Amino acid sequence: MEGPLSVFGDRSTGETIRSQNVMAAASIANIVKSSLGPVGLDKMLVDDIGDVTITNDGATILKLLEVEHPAAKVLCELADLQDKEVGDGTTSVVIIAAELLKNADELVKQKIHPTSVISGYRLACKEAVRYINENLIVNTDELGRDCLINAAKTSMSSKIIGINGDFFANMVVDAVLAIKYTDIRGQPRYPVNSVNILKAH
Amino acid sequence: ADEERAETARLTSFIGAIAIGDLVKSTLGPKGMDKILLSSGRDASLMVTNDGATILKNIGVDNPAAKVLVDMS
Amino acid sequence: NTKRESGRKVQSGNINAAKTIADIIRTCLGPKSMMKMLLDPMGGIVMTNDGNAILREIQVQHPAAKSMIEISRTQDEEVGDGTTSVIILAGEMLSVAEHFLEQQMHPTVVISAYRKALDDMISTLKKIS
Amino acid sequence: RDKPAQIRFSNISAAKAVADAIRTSLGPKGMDKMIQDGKGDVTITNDGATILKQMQVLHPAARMLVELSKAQDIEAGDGTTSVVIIAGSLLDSCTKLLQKGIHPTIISESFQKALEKGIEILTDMSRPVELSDRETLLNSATTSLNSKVVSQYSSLLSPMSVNAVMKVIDPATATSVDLRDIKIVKKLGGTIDDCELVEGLVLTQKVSNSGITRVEKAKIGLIQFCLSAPKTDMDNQIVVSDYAQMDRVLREERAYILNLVKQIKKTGCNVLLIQKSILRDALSDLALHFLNKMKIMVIKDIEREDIEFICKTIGTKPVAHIDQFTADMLGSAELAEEVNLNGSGKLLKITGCASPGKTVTIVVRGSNKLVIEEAERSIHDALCVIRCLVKKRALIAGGGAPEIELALRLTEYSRTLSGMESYCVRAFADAMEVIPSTLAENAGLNPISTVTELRNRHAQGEKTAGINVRKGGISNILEELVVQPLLVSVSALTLATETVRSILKIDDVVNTR
Amino acid sequence: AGFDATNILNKLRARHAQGGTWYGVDINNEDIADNFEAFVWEPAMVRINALTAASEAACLIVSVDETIKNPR
Amino acid sequence: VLESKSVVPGGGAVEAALSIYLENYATSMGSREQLAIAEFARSLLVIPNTLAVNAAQDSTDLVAKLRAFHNEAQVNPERKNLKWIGLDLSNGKPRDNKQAGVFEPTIVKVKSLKFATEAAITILRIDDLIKLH
Repeated sequence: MEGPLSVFGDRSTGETIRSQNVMAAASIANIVKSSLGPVGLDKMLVDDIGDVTITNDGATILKLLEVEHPAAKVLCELADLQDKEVGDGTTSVVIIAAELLKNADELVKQKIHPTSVISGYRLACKEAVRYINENLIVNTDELGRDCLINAAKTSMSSKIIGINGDFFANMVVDAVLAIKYTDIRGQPRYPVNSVNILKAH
Repeated sequence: ADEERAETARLTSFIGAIAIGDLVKSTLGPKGMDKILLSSGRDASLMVTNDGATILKNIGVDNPAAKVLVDMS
Repeated sequence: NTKRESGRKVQSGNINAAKTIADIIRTCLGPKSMMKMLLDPMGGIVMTNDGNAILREIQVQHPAAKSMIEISRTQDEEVGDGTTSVIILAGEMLSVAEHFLEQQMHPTVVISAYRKALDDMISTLKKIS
Repeated sequence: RDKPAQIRFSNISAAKAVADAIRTSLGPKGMDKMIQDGKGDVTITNDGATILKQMQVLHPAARMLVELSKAQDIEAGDGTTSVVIIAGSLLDSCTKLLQKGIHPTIISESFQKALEKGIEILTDMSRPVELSDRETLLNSATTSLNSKVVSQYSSLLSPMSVNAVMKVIDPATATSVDLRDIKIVKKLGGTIDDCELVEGLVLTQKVSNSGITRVEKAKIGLIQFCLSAPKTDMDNQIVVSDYAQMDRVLREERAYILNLVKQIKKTGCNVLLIQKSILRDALSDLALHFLNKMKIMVIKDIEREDIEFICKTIGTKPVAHIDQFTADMLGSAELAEEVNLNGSGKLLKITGCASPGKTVTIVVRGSNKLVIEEAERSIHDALCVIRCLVKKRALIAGGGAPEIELALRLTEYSRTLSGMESYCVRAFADAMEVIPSTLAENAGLNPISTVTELRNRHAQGEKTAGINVRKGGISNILEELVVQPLLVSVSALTLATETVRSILKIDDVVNTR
Repeated sequence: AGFDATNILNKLRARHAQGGTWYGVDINNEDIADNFEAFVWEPAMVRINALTAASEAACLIVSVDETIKNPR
Repeated sequence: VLESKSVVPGGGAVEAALSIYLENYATSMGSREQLAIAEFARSLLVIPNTLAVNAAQDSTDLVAKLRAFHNEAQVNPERKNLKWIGLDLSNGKPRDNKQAGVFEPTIVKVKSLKFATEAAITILRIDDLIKLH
């Protein structure tokens, strides 16, 4: 809190209560900026003071946290909801969101119509999505340099534990194509957990 | 015992009766002001009053001069 | 609840906690030795050549202190010796590395230097075996 | 004394300041509340209407705001948040006039004169749609649905509302049709598609097991009697002190009841509905299972709502004990239906009931407890909008846009009125222009600039146009699908004018001891 | 002129992305429109001087951040 | 990739491209909408810069190399490199590997955009603020 405490439960009215909420929103996000990517960094969350967990996933971090504000509350749930969906986008989604909420209360307030101000944000995402659909320049594995062979090669070089993209590129091509169960969810797809991958020492 | 001395007794007698007085004076005569009685100490409600009976009884008397008058009236 | 403190601020707290443990045990290892005396909360004396013992009986802290207790326990189960050794290595490295390379500004490079020192160390130490 | 001056200034400060906070209405504005209570519970709120009814205050002046919303729902069922915000405008007027040296009794008088003129001008701008004509009713209902949460269940809902109100209706422009006749029941199961309008009376209750009358012919039961059986209300000389002796008393007790329920069925009962409050245990818990067998419906510990509707509409009156036989003062009936629908739900429908030429019931269905809630709010507002036309017809601008419009027409009428009261009303015209302004203000940062601008755009359009408040843009507001009933805005002014006036009237401190 | 300053600035950029014209804000009329066709005509040279002087003035201040003062 | 034919260099890379384009569009529209898109746009640029920091390649280095390849006549989606648009996220500096597994397709990246916007709509969605005793 800051401002008057004439009223309570996250009420202080005027400029102060808005200012309080956006800073808090930003603190969550900052944790997830350092944990962002496949380059993400380990954090230590102390859960009592006789327990610890080590995590580096964006949604997970936020779950253990103690929300105590409405801004806090909506933002963790947004991350967790995304975790339920795919569990990809989870580190990123928070970070973009922190900036957006602050900017927008200003612009929605500076209305000609509030439904129109929100619609501009929509108009930006509608172009974005359209673009995203139009693109086949990068991450095409079906019209790749070597189709699924090239896609796998570059993936194993990015996550290299020795010399990989060699023997290991060929594996990725085999496992998807070894399942002849089509799972029609929009175009034919294969499970990559119907495969048998074995360890041998 | 408590003794409230010669000036002071008369002062309590004047302010106490003046305050209760100003409640029933608005409704009295032709249309002017009314009372809308504000209840919070017994129970939390508002009451729409215009009769002097309601106004005077419902609010206690704890000023000793004030007691006598509300009973006679 | 949530507490937020960012960057190099958090990273000093780690040094502070680790080195204090590491120093006397750095003397206790070898064929010469020292004593880490506990003054107990109930009084009386307990004194060991092993730092984890004394941490366990009192004083646990959030960053390094809990990490030193947990790695050293795995160590006892494994070989059964060198419980003493771990804690010193962990604290001297974090002590000396962090400060000069943070002022310069490069945390993630330092993490990659630890690998290059792991790779070197295995090769050279095995030749002299 | 000094007790009248200071109370009026603070009470007006204290409602008005809360009304400033509260004014964030229409569209997405302000920042959410997660609320740590004064009793230590976590509560989350959204929607202006739902908050105001719920609001728990102890400041006498602020309580007026809570109850203002509730009266509005009962007459209009529209404009529940609206009526509070415009009341806060009238409070804004009251301070500025105290400084000028216009006495408080005078400011009360002026509210009446503000009301009298204002509502007449609302009726002038309004386009008078017919309250018995379906087409215009159908457009109007879309307006209210599309302004609420629904935008795709809206399709189903518009036509059911025009039909429902048609059943209760009375031809006049006088006050008729209520939600004391429109009965609103929830049912788990069905979907928003399957929602059903029964022109008679249907009651919401829970009926034991599934396997009961779903056919025609019924004598509707309104009983106020407990059974006579051994260890109930008839003599037994068998006194228990054993599990075995307990078993005998209960066996002979349940047995006699199996006979009894046949006399209940002889009557024609296929519906029986038990009283709310016992006279010992009422019909016993054993009786209810036996009744189920005869093919006769149950509900013990009946809600209050059912008791009021049955007696009024169907003429159904209490009847004598069964051993003494039923008195036959029961109403007419012809349907006992246990409504099951997608595997769930227990309900009573009464078709072929007698009526006074009123009383419809809509059944509200949804496959999940939240999905019922989504139908329920949306329909409530759609029923109510068509309702408002019968009570008093016509369409004016919606969203609270004619209170902004009314301001221009109304300043003129004050100046030519040339009273004591003129100054109070002129100052209120300028205060009604703040309502889109104040709404936006609180949300963000940079307040001043936008605030002045919205008043220019609405004013300049003249007496027939301004900014819309559901689309923005300066365009004709009187008919364009940004409409609400005449009833909603006249009712809102009326309620406001009374509650506010009361703050001015008091003098000196008052607190019952 | 009496407008919302942030709302206005954005409309002039639109006609500097739809023609590259002369759209700006008038105080010489108190409206928004082309200023060349409104005869709001002043030399190139006032603008030449004002840019170069504003940069020059600027570079000095951001460069100093170590100030040695003597109250002698 | 099999489910949705359409693909992008995912992570923050689609984002880095889109910043410039949604800005060209913001300007064009003008009025209140120019701000709406423009705040939306600058929020896209920041994520690959913050990611860079983590792998210690820094923000300054990242923006500098990347925005050059995008141009006003390289707004094209193509299907081959003539302007870069990807951004390997492990490397933390743009390369020319155009099928890495640090890219993620259209399916995740559309819902990333929608969820970041939603958070602004929702906190706003409230009408009325009260304290309950």
